[PDB]
Amino acid sequence: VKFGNDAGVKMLRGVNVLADAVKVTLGPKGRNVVLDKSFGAPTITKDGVSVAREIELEDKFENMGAQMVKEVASKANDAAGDGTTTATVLAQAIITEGLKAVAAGMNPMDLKRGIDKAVTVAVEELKALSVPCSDSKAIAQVGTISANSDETVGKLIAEAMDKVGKEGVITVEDGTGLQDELDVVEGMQFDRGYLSPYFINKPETGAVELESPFILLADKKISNIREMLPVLEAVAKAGKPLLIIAEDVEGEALATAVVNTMRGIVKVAAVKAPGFGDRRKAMLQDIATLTGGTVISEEIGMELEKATLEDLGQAKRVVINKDTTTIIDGVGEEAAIQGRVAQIRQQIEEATSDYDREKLQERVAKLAGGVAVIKVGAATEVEMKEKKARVEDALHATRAAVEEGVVAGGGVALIRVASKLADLRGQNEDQNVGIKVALRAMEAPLRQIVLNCGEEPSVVANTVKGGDGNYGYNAATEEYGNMIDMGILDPTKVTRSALQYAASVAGLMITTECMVTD
Amino acid sequence: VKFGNDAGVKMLRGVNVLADAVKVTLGPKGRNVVLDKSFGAPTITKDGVSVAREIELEDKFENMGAQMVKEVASKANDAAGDGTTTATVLAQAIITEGLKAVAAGMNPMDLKRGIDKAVTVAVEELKALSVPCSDSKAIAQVGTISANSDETVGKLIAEAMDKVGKEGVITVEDGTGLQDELDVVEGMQFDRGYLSPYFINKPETGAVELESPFILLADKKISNIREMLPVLEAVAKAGKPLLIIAEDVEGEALATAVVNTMRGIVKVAAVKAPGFGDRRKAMLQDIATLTGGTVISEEIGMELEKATLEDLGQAKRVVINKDTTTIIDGVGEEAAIQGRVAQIRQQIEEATSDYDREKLQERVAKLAGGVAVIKVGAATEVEMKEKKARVEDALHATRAAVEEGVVAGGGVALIRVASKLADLRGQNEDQNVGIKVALRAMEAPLRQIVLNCGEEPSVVANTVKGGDGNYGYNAATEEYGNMIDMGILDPTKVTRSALQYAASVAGLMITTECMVTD
Amino acid sequence: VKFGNDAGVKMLRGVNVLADAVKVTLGPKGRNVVLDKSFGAPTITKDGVSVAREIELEDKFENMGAQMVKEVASKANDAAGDGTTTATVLAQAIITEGLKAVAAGMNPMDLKRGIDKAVTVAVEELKALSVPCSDSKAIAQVGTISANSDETVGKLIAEAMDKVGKEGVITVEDGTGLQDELDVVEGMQFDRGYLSPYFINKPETGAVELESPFILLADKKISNIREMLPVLEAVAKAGKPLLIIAEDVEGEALATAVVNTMRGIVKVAAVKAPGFGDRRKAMLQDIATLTGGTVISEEIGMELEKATLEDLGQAKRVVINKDTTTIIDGVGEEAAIQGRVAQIRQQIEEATSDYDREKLQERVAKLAGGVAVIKVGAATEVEMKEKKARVEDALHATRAAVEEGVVAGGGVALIRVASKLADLRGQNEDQNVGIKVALRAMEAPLRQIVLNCGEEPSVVANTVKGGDGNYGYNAATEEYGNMIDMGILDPTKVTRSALQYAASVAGLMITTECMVTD
Amino acid sequence: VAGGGVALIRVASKLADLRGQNEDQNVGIKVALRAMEAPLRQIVLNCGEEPSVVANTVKGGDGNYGYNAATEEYGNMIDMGILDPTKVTRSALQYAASVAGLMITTECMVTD
Repeated sequence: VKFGNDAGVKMLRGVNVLADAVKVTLGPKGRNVVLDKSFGAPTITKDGVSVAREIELEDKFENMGAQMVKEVASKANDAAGDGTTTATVLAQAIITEGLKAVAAGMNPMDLKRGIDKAVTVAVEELKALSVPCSDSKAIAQVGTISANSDETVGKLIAEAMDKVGKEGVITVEDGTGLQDELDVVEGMQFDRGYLSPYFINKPETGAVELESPFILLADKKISNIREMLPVLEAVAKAGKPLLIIAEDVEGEALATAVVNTMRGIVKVAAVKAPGFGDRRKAMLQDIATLTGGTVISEEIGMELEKATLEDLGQAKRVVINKDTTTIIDGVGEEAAIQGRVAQIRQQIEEATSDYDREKLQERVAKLAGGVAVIKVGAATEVEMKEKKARVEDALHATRAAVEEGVVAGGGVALIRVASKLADLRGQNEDQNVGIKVALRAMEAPLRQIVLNCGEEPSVVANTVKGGDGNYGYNAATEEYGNMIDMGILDPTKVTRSALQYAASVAGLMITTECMVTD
Repeated sequence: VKFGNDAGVKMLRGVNVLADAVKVTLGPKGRNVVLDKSFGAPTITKDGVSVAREIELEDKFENMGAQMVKEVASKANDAAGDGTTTATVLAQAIITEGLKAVAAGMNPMDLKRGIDKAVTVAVEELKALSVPCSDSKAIAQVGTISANSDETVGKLIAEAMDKVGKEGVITVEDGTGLQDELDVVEGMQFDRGYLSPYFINKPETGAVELESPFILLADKKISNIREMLPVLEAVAKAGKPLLIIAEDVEGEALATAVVNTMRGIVKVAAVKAPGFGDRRKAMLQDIATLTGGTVISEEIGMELEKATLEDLGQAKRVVINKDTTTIIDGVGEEAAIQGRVAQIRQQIEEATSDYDREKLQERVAKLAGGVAVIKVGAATEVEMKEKKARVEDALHATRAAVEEGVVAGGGVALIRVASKLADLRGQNEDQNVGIKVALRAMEAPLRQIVLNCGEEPSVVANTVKGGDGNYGYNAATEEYGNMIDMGILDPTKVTRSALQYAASVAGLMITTECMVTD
Repeated sequence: VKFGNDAGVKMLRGVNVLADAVKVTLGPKGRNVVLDKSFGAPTITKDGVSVAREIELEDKFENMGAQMVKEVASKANDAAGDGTTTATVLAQAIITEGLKAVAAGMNPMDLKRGIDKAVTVAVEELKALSVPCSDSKAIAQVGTISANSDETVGKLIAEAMDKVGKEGVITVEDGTGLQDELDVVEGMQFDRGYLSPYFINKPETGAVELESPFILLADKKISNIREMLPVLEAVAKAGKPLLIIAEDVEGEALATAVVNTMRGIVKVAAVKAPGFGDRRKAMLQDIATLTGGTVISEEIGMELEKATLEDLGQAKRVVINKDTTTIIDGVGEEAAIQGRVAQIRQQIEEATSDYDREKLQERVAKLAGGVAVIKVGAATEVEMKEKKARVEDALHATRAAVEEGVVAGGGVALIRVASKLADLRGQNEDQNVGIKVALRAMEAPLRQIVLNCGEEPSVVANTVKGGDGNYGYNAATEEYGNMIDMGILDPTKVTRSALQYAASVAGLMITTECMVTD
Repeated sequence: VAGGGVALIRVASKLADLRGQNEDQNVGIKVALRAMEAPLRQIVLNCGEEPSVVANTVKGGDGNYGYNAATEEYGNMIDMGILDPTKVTRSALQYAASVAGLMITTECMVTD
């Protein structure tokens, strides 16, 4: 049990540890981090996440103060695809200068209230700075860059995206031959994480990517185983796977056982049904009709469961993880799966009025949309593997950018908008000195970036600062040019959910008064 | 968690340990190292690798800083056949004087950038200094020397190499009688390492050299166981082984268981299939036709696986290890194995155009090439064993030299080319003081070598330095003559992959900023 | 040698000691302080100065940080008559909350700049709140109260003050009989302190109050021784014373020687002559003509020286001290001393123009004004001594009040004006948070006062705060009435030089960066 | 010469491409140049503004143009009356490098 500042000196002591190590890889002249390992031969890396994943301090209080910056900043990548490292640098910036005021007496509730305001505005701003991304050429412009400028890749993402829309379930399946294959195949995909972390097939990633399973549906949930057982046985026979997808399976027994148981055997895956009430039920008979169903076992009354057985559904692959779950290849006689969509289509006709067409339009899109599977290609498995990596990566980036657009990268957007908010106020004083915290906070990424470069950070941040638009310092060549034009960018989503999470934790920490540990 | 220089004083403290002990055996007046052992009676050795294999320090940070120089410098021998010790001396040289600048403020990214440039050039240079090695007399000149000048041995390597080409799968099988036997026999050989380290039959080496096995193939992967178982048963019956050779077998269951388971018983091996897609598939039915196959089981649708058973393939011996895997004696009715090659031969005819003839020329070479087995000979098993050792050794050297040639040994090439680069520059200053690091770095091996001799190292390195060509100081007699003419040399590959790996680790270490350990 | 905050935690640690002990006597329910002494039997006191005089801490840095608040707050009483304790409470308030900002990053120069502004205004304010004090009844109203409401005393101060003006040299000579005597006698008085602290006859015071001396003057011064021686021787013768009054004798030788030487023886014174150039010279021949002079030997040319022676001047008494020196009874044949004034009077006539009449009007006022000696009276020497004490005291108070008037006491003026400055700003932000410091600083005396009472300080300071005029909380009876009407007051000079010195030290401390000690 | 610590950072920019007998000597030359930027960077630091931005600005603008820290404005330092004799700026640089010479080439220290 520790109170007030004495709690704060601990959260900070360990925040700087977490932040100082991961921020070290930030920038095009990012540095290496040597991470020892259980079975000899340290991994010399440069990936922000990986480094933080390995950060637990000896002190309880500091471990607490750091494990917080780690679960929230985690939610950055998780939703945007990127942002963990940046979220750790920004969380570090707000907490540091934010806690310093707290100690001078400023109302923590007010410091946070202002710290929260400059954000709602900043977001409004970087959204104004964004350059949309609709056209095939757009998706392509952004695709290539993320592929480190592999002209090919953009071209794939534009086809995938075209074959089944900008907001579709595109997949990155590894290769079989040289060429490079692409094909729109039967599938579903939804927001339901694996019931256990360990489910990782294995892967881890973080995905239970199972090959040829049996999806069981049951309404518910589942738881245980026995019853359932048977379934397983169946698955065983062979186929183986096994797959359990039922109501909160739971576981007790179954888951746890389954887871543990587982380892061995078977594978397984589961997973759970999506939504609830009649919703999760129908979607289960949908997923059912998709994967072969029969089953709904559971359913319721009717129932169935165982018774129816055995029955079930099959599917070629599933790729679960916390947050999502992708049914890659249905087996339901297409036509059958067709009559489902059409049935709903008609239902809409008899869907009276008020909103139920939303779900009746949203739930047909999954059946009547399918997956769009990409089969990367090359010559050597070696050469084949890096491309897969590259693609899988870039596809994520494009889905991000497609939504909220693309802001000036290199850490320019944040220091571009936080200058437009130079004369922003709140309910009172403490709140303005809170607002002023978050602005100087947003200058954190660049100053780091340029620091890894070796040039002095107050001169670039000073220059980049006073020159409206996406004008910035391309640290990759160390030249002050139009950042978007020089192709040095990143989606708006990531720069947003970077700033959004940085100030979330930081809010919770400044207004914390007591810490209980063993 | 340690940062900056405080991380550097640790990596260095333990690099010097690793380097100082192994570099002690360097030179024709190399010294002994007494290595204690688990079950009494210390091994008094003089082999660079063996000594380093036994180097782990009490301090975590230093252990990290040393285990790095050990996994990369490992890749020297691994690819070139030699270079570990030299890579440890050179890695020590670059890291030492490279880190010293870092501390004076020089941009690490730039120190490394220059440190990387003087290399791309040096390689261009020692490749110009090389004396090719095609003719039987050549292979012989180099063969003998590596056999410590056993006129016989060269003569074997030239026959082996002639019987099935300079780039063929030659083998060093132990003897049966006095004479000395040689015979081109049915076989394959490829770049696929054993799925587990422990696979070492046982051886170780580091090779699972199995006698009379059954190779199972399967597409795938595988894973577981149961379914497967048966196968184983067968193987047982016886044969035984058992042998599993399938897609990433894974483982859961198967592987682981197977591985553990284984031881016891048976053996097984595995091991895994080579390449991917239709590639790994065909090669599996090839290897199949080679070893008897039938199998592809797995395959786817167809497937087978277982148924166828049981079926399988047989083979007299396999000699797996990380990186490679040698099928020494097929059993497929030769003629059958013949119709395979011819089939592919014809396929090429219907192979449209664009590159697929490459693999269709590369994949026939393995079937239609066979192994070339050498049966060393002598009188006493004692006398018989040393020759085997000697040969097995020299055959490696010749395969090396055959490719990139043979540069002046005795540590002359490196100090011969790094003098031609006396007026080499980069993007900026820090980069030149980085370039100057790598040049004085390349004078490391000799200065050591001569030091073990007992004469002063600044006088020989000064002399050898200012006298173009392969002129050097033959430390074996301590006379300054034409090093290539005095027969004191080593392949270009090894001197290259010695310098290439020395600066790889050293790059990663200078630009490292944080170290995380328990 | 200590830097920054580490210097600040020390100045503060010892400021709180000094302040916390003396502020303990503040209020009509002030507490006792037990001060041990060299020769047994601790003095149980309640006088702010006396307590502080005995405050030196074990730590050098803190002793420094406290000895500062002691020499400046000393200048309060010294010029106003009162203010040391208040100056210590206020200096404590500004330094405490002033240093806290410094640590949060606020510009110290700016914190002080605002901290200095709210003062220039406050003074403007409490000067508006003052009720003048001219009439005999006024001087009387204020005289009595300071005599703890001894109706007699006021009546004396009004006579003294009338006999030779509000700004005259009144003296508090001890008694001879019962009655009570008063008489305007030959004298001078001026701003020249004793050349050595030790000069203290024884016373111490701190006054060398000599009985029947010889004042020597020589130009112147013185130285040585020788030459011267013678013267011585013368013275021786016786016257023785022996008395030396020459140019910086121374011483070588013378012174030383013377011273040483012374012781033983014678016485011586011285003491020294006043002013300079022809000024100090003339005044010496004046003082000369006053005390008998003859001498100026021384013167121248012329021258013278021685031458012238043997000759000299005589005088009944002198009362020297740092800052002043009072010639109580001349001996120059009055008429002689008359012809001096008249001579100057005429000189003015031939005094051309431009300012020299100022001194010619100011220097005749001392000769042609004389002293106004008060001979306190009673029955028992005991009863006689306390009155002397009481008078000597009250006479000081009246001379204070006569000048800048009388503000609402009880700590109301400060919290009355610092509320009128609720919407006062400066060059920037840091300066306003500096201004806000000094305002909440001015609420320090009362909150203490009421605290000694035992009632809660945020409720009275809250009430007294929101009710314009001299309305306050008469803590002597704990009732909220018109403070001036309830007779609970104190001169404007003291409340001013309390606030003026509190922020002087506090300015110097906030902008201090280094402390050097042994 | 231009005061405010401008002269030193004004001339040490004109010597940006100055060399000697060898390398070590240039990295010695480069020491003394970045050395001459010491007074200002301090001065501005006491002010509270960032020292790499003013030294960067004052640096790239020929003449007695500088940053009058007394009002924090970048104007002609001699014209703004913020100066100091050449003798002092000279014997400041002359003595700074005298001791510094003696210390760098010192190898042993004997004391009680």
